[PDB]
Amino acid sequence: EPLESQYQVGPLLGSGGFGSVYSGIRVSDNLPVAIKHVEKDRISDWGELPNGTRVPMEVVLLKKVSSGFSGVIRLLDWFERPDSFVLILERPEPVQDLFDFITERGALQEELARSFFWQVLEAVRHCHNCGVLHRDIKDENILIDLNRGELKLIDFGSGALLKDTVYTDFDGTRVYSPPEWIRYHRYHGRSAAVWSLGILLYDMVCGDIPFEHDEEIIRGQVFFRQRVSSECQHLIRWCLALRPSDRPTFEEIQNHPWMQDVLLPQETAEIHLHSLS
Ligand SMILES: Nc1ncnc2c1ncn2[C@@H]1O[C@H](COP(=O)(O)OP(=O)(O)NP(=O)(O)O)[C@@H](O)[C@H]1O
Ligand SMILES: [Mg+2]
Ligand SMILES: [Mg+2]
Repeated sequence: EPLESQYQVGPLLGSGGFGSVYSGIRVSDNLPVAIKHVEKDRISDWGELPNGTRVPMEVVLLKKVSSGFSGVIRLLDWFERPDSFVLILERPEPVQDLFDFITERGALQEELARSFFWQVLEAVRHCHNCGVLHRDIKDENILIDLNRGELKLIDFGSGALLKDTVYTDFDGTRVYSPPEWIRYHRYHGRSAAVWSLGILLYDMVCGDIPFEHDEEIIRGQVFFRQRVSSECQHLIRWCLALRPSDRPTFEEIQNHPWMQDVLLPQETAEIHLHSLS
């Protein structure tokens, strides 16, 4: 019941920055899990569970997107301690985040970028469908179940309930924030999310982020350091339109020509992951 009597805590999974998520095992079925600890002091937003329970906005969002659609890691359970909250997330194995996968292999082939990007679109679409706005989409925040070839969205620590009115706060990755935020400190969930999706896509086909300085973000000019098809370039410039209203809707993104004939997760794994090449 306590916690330490249920899961067998393992090695720290972090490896790069703050945060404290260890590799756990669930005694009973020895199911692979991830124990993420969050200090109460460093908790900006708090939310009430369906039964009015003071809890971190992260636990609220996770439970709302938790169920079946494997697009996002599911919160299996949580615990509260005097100064922190412990979260038990499902942990795929083998696993590797998009960022390490990109650093290791560099720019991804378009076919593979199509399967991957598609999967996160489905996951983000799932989040909005449950009243959740991630706010921190980036290669670091997505995992790869290497056997199934399925990407899992993680870290809702900057998330927020999805609203149709403006947002005046943003505690996510700067370089992924839209020009609206940088220039006015205000944005709208869905269109900002599309902008981060634009950075991400570029990051997949170019091996790196397109912008680095507020100036570049505000100018919105996109230069390709790698051979990228015209279609993919068009989808990217489109998601990266300065004026929010000009960004494509999630439906337009998935109907976009470059987005057609996406591979299935298993096919993708079988072709781009399974092989030790
Ligand atoms: N379910 C999981 N399965 C496997 N690894 C995980 C899982 N959740 C988190 N990790 C690892 O733990 C790291 C931190 O996860 P994260 O959700 O981002 O917490 P954080 O406290 O917000 N740290 P950070 O965002 O880097 O400042 C990730 O980069 C992953 O390597
Ligand atoms: Mg993170
Ligand atoms: Mg976080």
